[PDB]
Amino acid sequence: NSFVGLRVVAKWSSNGYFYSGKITRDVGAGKYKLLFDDGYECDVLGKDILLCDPIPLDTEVTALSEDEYFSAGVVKGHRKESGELYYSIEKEGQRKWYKRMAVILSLEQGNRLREQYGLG
Amino acid sequence: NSFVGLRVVAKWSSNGYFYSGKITRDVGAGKYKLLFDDGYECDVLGKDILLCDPIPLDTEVTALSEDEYFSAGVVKGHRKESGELYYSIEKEGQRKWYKRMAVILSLEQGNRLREQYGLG
Repeated sequence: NSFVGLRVVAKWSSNGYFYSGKITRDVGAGKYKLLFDDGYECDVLGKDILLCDPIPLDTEVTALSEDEYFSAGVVKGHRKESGELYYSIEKEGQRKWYKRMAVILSLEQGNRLREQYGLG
Repeated sequence: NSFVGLRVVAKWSSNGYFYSGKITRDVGAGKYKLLFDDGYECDVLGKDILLCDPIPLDTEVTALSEDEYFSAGVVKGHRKESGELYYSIEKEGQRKWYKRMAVILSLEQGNRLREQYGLG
């Protein structure tokens, strides 16, 4: 049954990147209302919504530092603690932990996952 | 395209448990030849094949000790090292690492995943 309440990684149209969020409504004809984890909402096409929670091991992602830098990295681990998700991301042979909200996908990285994980 | 070469967790008919393996052939009409990671093969119905690599965070699984004991546990982490998969499994509040081949699903545990992950 129905996609509502599912955690996903969904495209944000203005910038092309995919962000963690939840489907809150099936708006019809292939469209879905999304509440991103930052609290932004919008309608998103099913084809721009990736059914991956968590983002997959061995995936190239975009990691966010606290001073607003970013970089690519490869997911090498997932960890649950106190109900929260953490990613282990490798960059130049070094692994570092990131919170769920510090990991996003560029247009190119999300697009890679569409055939396996998209709701298109 | 085609399911061949996909890593999966598939039911072994005699005992009801699901084991790690790969689809090697589409035998037709919903059936698939499987090469389990131990090297056993058989044909398996798509409905008894779970498209999860790895087995999902927060899933109840069956963990295998080296002296042939087993127990239930909950997946709390995934880790890649040197190309290999490792699970962190929690039992009574304690976490322990297991190799891929030391983690299976009982009939009840695999059956839980069928709606989300089955090829039925």
